[PDB]
Amino acid sequence: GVRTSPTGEKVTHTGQAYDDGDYRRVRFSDRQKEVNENFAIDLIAEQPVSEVGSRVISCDGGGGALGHPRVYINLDKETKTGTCGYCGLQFRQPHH
Amino acid sequence: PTTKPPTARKYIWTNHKFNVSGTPQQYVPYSTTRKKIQEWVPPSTPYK
Amino acid sequence: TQDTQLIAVDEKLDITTLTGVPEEHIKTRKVRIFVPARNNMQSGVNNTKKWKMEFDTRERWENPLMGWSSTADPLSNLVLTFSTKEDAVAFAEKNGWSFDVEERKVPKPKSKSYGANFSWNKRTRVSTK
Amino acid sequence: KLGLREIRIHLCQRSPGSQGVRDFIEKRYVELKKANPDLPILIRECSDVQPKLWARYAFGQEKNVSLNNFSADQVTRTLENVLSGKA
Amino acid sequence: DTRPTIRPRNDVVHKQLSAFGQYVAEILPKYVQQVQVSCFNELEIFIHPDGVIPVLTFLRDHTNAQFKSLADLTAVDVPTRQNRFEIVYNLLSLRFNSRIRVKTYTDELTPIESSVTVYKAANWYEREIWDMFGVFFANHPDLRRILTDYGFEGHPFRKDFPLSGYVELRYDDEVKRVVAEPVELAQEFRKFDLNSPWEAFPAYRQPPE
Amino acid sequence: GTSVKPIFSRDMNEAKRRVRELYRAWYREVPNTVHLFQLDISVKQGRDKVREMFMKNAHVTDPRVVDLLVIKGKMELEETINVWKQRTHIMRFFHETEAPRPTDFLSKFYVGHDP
Amino acid sequence: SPRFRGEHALRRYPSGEERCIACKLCEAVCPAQAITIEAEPRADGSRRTTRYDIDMTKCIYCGFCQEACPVDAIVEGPNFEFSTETHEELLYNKEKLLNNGDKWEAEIAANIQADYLYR
Amino acid sequence: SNLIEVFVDGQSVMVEPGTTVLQACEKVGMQIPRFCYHERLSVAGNCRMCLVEIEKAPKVVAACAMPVMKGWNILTNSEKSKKAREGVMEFLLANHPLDCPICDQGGECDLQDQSMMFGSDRSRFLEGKRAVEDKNIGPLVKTIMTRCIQCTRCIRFASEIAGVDDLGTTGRGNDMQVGTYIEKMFMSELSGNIIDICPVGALTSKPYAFTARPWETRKTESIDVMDAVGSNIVVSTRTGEVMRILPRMHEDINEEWISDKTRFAYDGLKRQRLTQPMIRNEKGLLTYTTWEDALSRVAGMLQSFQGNDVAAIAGGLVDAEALVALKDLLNRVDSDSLCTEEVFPTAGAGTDLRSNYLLNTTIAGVEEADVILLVGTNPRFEAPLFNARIRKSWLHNDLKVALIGSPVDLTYRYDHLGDSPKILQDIASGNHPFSQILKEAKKPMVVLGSSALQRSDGTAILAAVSNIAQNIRLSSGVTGDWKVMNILHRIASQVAALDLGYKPGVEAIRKNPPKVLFLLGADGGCITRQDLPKDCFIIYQGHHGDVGAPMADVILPGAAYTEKSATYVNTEGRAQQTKVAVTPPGLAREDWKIIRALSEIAGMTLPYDTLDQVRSRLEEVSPNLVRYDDVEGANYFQQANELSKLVNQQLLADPLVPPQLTIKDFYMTDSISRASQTMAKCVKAVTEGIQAVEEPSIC
Ligand code: SF4
Ligand code: SF4
Ligand code: SF4
Ligand code: SF4
Ligand code: FES
Ligand SMILES: [K+]
Ligand SMILES: [Zn+2]
Repeated sequence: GVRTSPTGEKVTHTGQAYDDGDYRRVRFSDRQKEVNENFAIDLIAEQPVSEVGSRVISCDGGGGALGHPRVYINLDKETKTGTCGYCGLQFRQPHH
Repeated sequence: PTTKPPTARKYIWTNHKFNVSGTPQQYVPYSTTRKKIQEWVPPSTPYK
Repeated sequence: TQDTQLIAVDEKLDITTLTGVPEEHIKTRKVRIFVPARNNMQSGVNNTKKWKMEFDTRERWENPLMGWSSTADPLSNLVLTFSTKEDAVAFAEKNGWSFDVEERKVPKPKSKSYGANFSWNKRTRVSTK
Repeated sequence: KLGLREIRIHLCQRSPGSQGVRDFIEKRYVELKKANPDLPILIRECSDVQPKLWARYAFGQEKNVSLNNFSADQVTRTLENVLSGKA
Repeated sequence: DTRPTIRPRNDVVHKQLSAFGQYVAEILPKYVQQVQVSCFNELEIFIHPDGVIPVLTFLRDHTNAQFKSLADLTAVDVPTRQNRFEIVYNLLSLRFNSRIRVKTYTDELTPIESSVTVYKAANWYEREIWDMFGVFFANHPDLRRILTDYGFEGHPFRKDFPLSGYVELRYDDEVKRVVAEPVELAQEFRKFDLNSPWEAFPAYRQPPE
Repeated sequence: GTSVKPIFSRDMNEAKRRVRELYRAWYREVPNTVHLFQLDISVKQGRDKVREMFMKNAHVTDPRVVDLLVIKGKMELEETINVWKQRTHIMRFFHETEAPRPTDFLSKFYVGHDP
Repeated sequence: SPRFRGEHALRRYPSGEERCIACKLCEAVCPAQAITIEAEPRADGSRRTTRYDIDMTKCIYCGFCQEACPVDAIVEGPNFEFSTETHEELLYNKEKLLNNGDKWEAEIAANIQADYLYR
Repeated sequence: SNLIEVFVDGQSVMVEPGTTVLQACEKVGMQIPRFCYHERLSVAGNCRMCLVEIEKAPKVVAACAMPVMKGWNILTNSEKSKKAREGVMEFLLANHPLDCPICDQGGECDLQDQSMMFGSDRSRFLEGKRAVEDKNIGPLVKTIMTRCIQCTRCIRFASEIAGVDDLGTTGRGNDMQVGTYIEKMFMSELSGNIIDICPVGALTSKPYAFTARPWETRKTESIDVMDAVGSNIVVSTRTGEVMRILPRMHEDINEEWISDKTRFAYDGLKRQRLTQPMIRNEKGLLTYTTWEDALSRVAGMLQSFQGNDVAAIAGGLVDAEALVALKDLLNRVDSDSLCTEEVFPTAGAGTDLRSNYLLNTTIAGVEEADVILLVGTNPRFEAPLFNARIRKSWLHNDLKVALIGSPVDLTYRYDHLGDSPKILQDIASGNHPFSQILKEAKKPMVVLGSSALQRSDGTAILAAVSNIAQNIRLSSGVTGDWKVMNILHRIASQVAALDLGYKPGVEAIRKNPPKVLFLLGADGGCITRQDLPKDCFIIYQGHHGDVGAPMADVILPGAAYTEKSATYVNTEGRAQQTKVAVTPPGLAREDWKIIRALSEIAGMTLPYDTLDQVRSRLEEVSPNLVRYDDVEGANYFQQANELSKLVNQQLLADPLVPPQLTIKDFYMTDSISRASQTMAKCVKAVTEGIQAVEEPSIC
């Protein structure tokens, strides 16, 4: 979620906000600070974890050639989830 | 779009905005990275 | 050797007045003449074959608008390549650049023996393969 | 006030011109140190260096005599004079 | 041709150009240092700098050469050579439907002869070589800068000239004119080290030192 | 080879002769430049600038380097005479906008890292 | 045509997750060096950019960045009416480019679906 | 003269017997492709990328492992050799993950480059790929193990170079995996070197992750100051920021290895940095001020005291330029109390003879040794690359190692003699059995750690060890050129400071406390304000606010070792110079320039305005300080030994205990590594366990 700085400046998804003594805040006066309000980390955190029944699962991001390079994810660790290193989708074996 | 509507996404703007140049809604650039070097803060306690 | 009206000239070639380089970037610069080290990330040796001339790195600050890396050094990216050290030092001397040149570091020859991995009485025997 | 703070002896390991100072260090330096225990006598050998004696006096004032092709007796005289005024 | 990807090699033109290179070397031994034909059938004549006018005039006027057109005249900077500047003449023969390249060399202080008497086209090419590389051409009808700003210092196409140069231009309101200042970049050019540490072409491998 | 070929001058005196001719031409041109370009400087200022430009290269001993310097000086003179240069080009010899850079060790130490 | 190269945008997966995994291929290939990238591991461990700038006044609008991109993250969109009254509004930010993506994704995706079989 | 003649594509070369095909091709300038082969490791011969055709031989041979035969013609570019390479590359890429955009190796891989240069351009693998689960071996190496091509380079390195047998392979066939089997940290001073030897992104640096690509970095070649080895390094920078530290090959010092502190403590260069001059306000607190104001304060205090009233202490990270500048400045006020934090015995010869205080055998010289004796030192953590060389000679040369001190683990088996210093007298008198071993040895070596000279009986320890070395040199058991006596230093600034005439240790300042104390990067805490009169005016000059900065009256922000061109002399005596990779942050300045400016403001202007001039001053004080990369021999060990016999000091009964007994004491040693969060993570992982420091390596 997009929060606010103690000065009232809006904090971006990279965690950027000028401190209270930074003169560079004058650039936003009589203007606005451009912040994208769709934090991708919080959005990918909302996706469920797929209960696929295999030790190795494949993920290409969905949409075939319109996704990402196809990768194979190991699902042998029973404490962690196997997540795709391209799009963040998570996978796990059924109910351990 | 009446016959072939676009695919619905939850992150797509539901309200299109025109060119806001010359308005207080105009985009102003800034560095999106955090500070690289952290300075040493002196102790608040004096040595004497 | 040819009819060119050979005129006697000193053997200290100095083209600094003709290069158009501002005077600050001749006397105060210090170039480095070296064979670049092998990038330890790879085991390819094809980048350690020619001599390089690089200038001393000056100040880079942060652009107030975008946070970009600014410079006032025209020679920050200037990198010349040479076949031998002698060519590099001649080029640096005729251009009036103070230089320090370091000797090329090549790998020393090494005695590799696969059969040592299974030595009967030496510590070179490996416990795993 | 201008007493002697330290002396530096520069020489070379192989060059024939530093052979007298090499002999001096071999046969006389230990006695010089036993007579001057608190005087820094910094012997720094470096290849292809002309032999030189440095004497640093009070307030950073230094003077160097040259020891090239000196005999060990000449280096002994040169150190005696430095360490005792005359110079 | 079961090799649809490889460029086809034409050996007849290679032989023709080899024979003509032998011919040219034999007719002018006084100036020809080397002649070679590329794998893509391009013939080069390496000459002493003194032979520019004789060799060029021979190639223009000889009935077996008839290289009437000067396609291009340029220079190449190679700092590791004592004669750093490589002067390249590209000539075309309409009569024999052939092209030839003539190359010589010079350094910062030796003048190359102007070839404007051989080709009228050389007038602006030699001015451009002088402008961008600093090579003087003796007996040029009008030698001066052609491409760079008036009063520009340096020769930008030299390999040791910086990419953005040394001065910038801007309008100054105090003095009411455009002024020149030392160059400052809000974002400096980002140097990329792209060369692979592995050898690409074994056939061009130089013998070890 | 052991020797090299000249540009024009086979000796240092010939190079000096051509330098003096170029200096003469520039010295006579300066008043016409001041009048024609409508420069806000004096003729004394312009001629002192010409002299100071000549004095930058006084350390040159190679007759070929001197010859090339003379060639470039004549080129500059012809750009000035034919009014190929603008007023901004003539006024670039006088770095009126650039601030006085420091020269002593202390001020350079104060303002940054450059030697 | 769907191939038209206009204003740039950064795209997302249907999950809302960014597509850019900060490989820097677009920055490497950019003929004008218009792309500036800084990256680091995100708090969730993802490989994501912290800086993604395009100097639109350095840009030559060649589309090499969207060719180099392995995940269709950076694209040139259909927009061509984005003139500005100041030079500074043409130095795009990561937030600006992501808002461009969210603004134009509906037609960007349709264009890509129209032309991706040629790519 | 026993060279045999072999042919590489018809060109004849003369090679020593036992030279492999790969080496014979290497001496004509042809680099055979390889993954598993490393010249500094044992030969494995498993990746099969080096397969090459021998003319007239039907079967290809592994060039890395096959010794050349007389008359062999190596066909390095024949069609059979190319097809072998293409097949091997196809097999390597069959199960390789499509991770190039998300893998840190991309752009400097080896798999990528040799796929481009020697493999095909397309795939015919129409199946599902392998995937193995990740292994956690500590907070330094990120193991994305499904990228592993099973070249065994990491295992061979860990077993041979590092001496820890933790890496290995479990299973067989296609599901054979490289790891530790159990969940175990790969803790070693040399652990980070398996990242560079790994040809692929299987082993990567956690601190460097996702942060830069190889092509955009600028590579500045410099020297490490985290120890006295002086390891040659490359500093990767991008857009004015230090990005990472890499080893730079030097066969005589560090080969192609660096220690983990050298590799990863650059994290501290971005924290606790001194950026602006500071003075004390009327409330007694440090506040930012201009350079002129602070320098004028110091100069006012400078030209009011003289002699013993003004003194200086040099820290462990100080260049020779700053050292000589401060010495000249203090001499201008007739002060000779220029000290270091690290004590060396000043009795007898003291610092006068250079051979008294350095590693005379040199780092390359331990290979030639027959037996080494280690006294009161832990070379594993004091000087990791010197200990690596000792293990290299222990492994190949069958070097025999003995130690006096704590039975510390050194990654190689040695003979432990004891920990009381009384054994040194026992050996010197010839009573101990190991005295015979030293005597019946052609190239014996006795190494005394600088850490053992910090004791109160360090003078007697040095005297006893010299008595040992001389006792085996008065008998014809060793040649004259061989040096037996060595001092192993752990402080990067120590040998340069000793060379320039600094007093070893801060005993002079304790004897005569100053009214003006220059703390030149001194963060050891040897001298505190309770050892100073009441109102000592303490100046601190440095790059970090760690220990000295809190107590100072004025703060002068200096440059770190990556921010200046600076001379550092290593434990064996060779001067090396760094180059600036970035400029100092904020208003921080080069140290010798700060001292020169202060001298000019004080009216005692030093006679150098330039780095070349201060370096010529260094030459005037000690000429070896400008002979970069050259090790100058130092003689007159016998003079030092006959001077050392007049001090007749006794030995304490205290056992010789090194400051660093385990790895947790290795990471945090200086101000830069105390400001490093990577070093903090390393200490946390070492002391608590593997679950302590956590990080999602999920991309
Ligand atoms: S369109 Fe071309 S110039 Fe513009 S950012 Fe992309 S690659 Fe760079
Ligand atoms: S936009 Fe695409 S090409 Fe550019 S860094 Fe991100 S993933 Fe790589
Ligand atoms: S190690 Fe990384 S860069 Fe190299 S081939 Fe594998 S995924 Fe690509
Ligand atoms: S982890 Fe790396 S070094 Fe170890 S076997 Fe696999 S590829 Fe080789
Ligand atoms: S390199 Fe010889 S088999 Fe791997
Ligand atoms: K690796
Ligand atoms: Zn995915």
